[PDB]
Amino acid sequence: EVIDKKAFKDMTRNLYPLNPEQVVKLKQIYETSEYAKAATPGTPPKPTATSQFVNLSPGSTPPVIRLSQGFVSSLVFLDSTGAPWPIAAYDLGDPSSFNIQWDKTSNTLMIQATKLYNYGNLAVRLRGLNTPVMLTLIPGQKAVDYRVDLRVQGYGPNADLLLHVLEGVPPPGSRRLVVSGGDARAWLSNEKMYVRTNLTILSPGWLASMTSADGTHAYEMQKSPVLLVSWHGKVMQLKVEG
Amino acid sequence: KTSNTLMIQATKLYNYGNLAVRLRGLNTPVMLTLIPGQKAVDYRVDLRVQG
Amino acid sequence: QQEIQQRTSDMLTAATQLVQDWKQVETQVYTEGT
Amino acid sequence: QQEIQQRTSDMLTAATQLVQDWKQVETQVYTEGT
Amino acid sequence: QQEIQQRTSDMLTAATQLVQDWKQVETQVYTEGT
Amino acid sequence: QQEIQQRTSDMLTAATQLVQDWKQVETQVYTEGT
Amino acid sequence: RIIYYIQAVIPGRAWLIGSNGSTLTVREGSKIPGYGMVKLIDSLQGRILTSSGQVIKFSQEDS
Amino acid sequence: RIIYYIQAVIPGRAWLIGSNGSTLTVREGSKIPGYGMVKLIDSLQGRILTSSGQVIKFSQEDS
Amino acid sequence: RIIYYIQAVIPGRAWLIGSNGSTLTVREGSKIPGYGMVKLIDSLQGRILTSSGQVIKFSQEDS
Amino acid sequence: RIIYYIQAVIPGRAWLIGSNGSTLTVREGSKIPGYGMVKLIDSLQGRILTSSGQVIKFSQEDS
Repeated sequence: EVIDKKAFKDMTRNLYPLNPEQVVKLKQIYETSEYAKAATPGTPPKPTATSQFVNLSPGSTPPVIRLSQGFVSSLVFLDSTGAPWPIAAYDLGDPSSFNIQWDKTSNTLMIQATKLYNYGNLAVRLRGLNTPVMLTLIPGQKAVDYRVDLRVQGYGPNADLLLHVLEGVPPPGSRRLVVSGGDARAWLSNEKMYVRTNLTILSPGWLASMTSADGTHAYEMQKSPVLLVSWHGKVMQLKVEG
Repeated sequence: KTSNTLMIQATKLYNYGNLAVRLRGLNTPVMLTLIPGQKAVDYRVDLRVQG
Repeated sequence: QQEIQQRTSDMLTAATQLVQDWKQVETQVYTEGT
Repeated sequence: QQEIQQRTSDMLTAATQLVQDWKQVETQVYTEGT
Repeated sequence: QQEIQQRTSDMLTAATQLVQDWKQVETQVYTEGT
Repeated sequence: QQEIQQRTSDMLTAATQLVQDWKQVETQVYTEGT
Repeated sequence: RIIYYIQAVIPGRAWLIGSNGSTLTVREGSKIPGYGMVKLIDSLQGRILTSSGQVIKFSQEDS
Repeated sequence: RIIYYIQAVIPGRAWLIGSNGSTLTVREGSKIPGYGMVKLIDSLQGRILTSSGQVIKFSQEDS
Repeated sequence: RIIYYIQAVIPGRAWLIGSNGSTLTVREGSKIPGYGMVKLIDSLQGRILTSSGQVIKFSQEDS
Repeated sequence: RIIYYIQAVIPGRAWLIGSNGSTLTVREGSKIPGYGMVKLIDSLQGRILTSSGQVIKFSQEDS
């Protein structure tokens, strides 16, 4: 009668030759093997964004664009006024390494470096530009750029910071300032205090003020170590240091 | 075709990638990078625009 | 003592038969009416 | 000591039959209706 | 000592598989809508 | 002393594979617009 | 000072976000203000060592 | 004074950009103001020595 | 004390809703106020063992 | 007090309709008021045994 149980356990071992713990172990082994076999050797490049000028003198060095394998290289062309100057026609040497995605009416260019260590060159005629503008490109560099802005010498056919402060961007040339008892931030940029809050100041006045819909305020003012703030009908005094 | 939303999926486990988006009101396109296989999964990504 | 394997063999495909029966799954039927 | 090769063969079939399952992955499907 | 050559052969087949899985690279894509 | 010939032969096959690819170089492209 | 959280980490490169909403990326050989020199990067278990004896990780609740 | 950086590096050609914003491409044998004579251009790791003992390299931010 | 109920438990992660509705997801290595550290989480049998010698379990009607 | 009738019985769970209209389902590990603790649930012959010496079954006329 134990022959049936022996047949059951032998049949179970023949049907499943592995323990479940062995199954999960080899699954982790497969995950590690996949991770190593599709790991990327070498130091990866740093993704960046660049803006340069186009030198149209007859003795300048042409600009070189750093590329990556299978990654987007987007170029945006502007004039000296910064206005978008769209692209009429273009040409690329050796497209076996580089694919071009070009909207008909745009200055936007999308390049993918298909070959590993082969570098190329390109020329572009704009809609009003007399002299065509050319670039040289090389993939596999230590830094890679996502958006490359190119400001040209010629005029195109087409031609404050407090809004971005109210959005949340601090102005440059500043340092963080510690305050006591204040749900606000202050920045000194060019001997002018920019303070972002949601409160209302009373005593020293402001040069300018900008308020948002959700209740945030931005104040531009001179130097003042002391502030009086009216919140919910009551006045609170606070101090700040330069 | 008229959406304001991106609905993507990751095919592999850790392969990095990138894209560029030309918006309806944006002259300058915006390029974003994507990586799967981290310690946290972004169930949704909301993006404030200065423009 | 060779009778174990013929005891082992016949129930193997018998067990393999019914172990497929825990695998199938059918989509439900959904409709409207008026 | 020669019974290892019997137990060597079957697990290789057992290893292969599920490691192919951990390669494919179905596409997400978006449904649109008014 | 032919097992070393056998080992080298199977690892060489695996290495050819890996290098032919590394060789290919597809292209970028465009999506335009209004 | 007889190992030179097979060490020549794989070098023959590899270099002939290289010299085929050293010759060609594809044409440039041009795209218009308005 | 400023708490940095690892947001993304690959072999070679790491991605940090500070206390004040500042995003940044770093490599193995680099200098970080307030922390000094990044000695080694452990992509396993999200671990970063700097020269000031500090370890950068993901957040405990944001993990 | 004026400090240059390596923008693009291949064997045979080196691309430099100064602190003034002016950029150029040069070979191993060249003369550059502020550095002198380029003794060595190394293809690996982006390091270029000059006769005045200075080393040109990628930036910390441009890495 | 605020009592957490296992709304969802998988291998690796678990989901707890508190007495007042505090909804969260916990991994194996974390901390819990009123129970200390998280040491052992059992995906089978519906039990989470903490450092304070206590077990979070499915309730009778929360099942 | 409250009695119950075996409405639906599966292995594992059970369904009991109360005398006052209390229809519910229950598992093996339960604290049933008026009956206490269930030591065993048997789908054979429709018997539910309790620690209070009480056994719940079908009705005689509803059988």
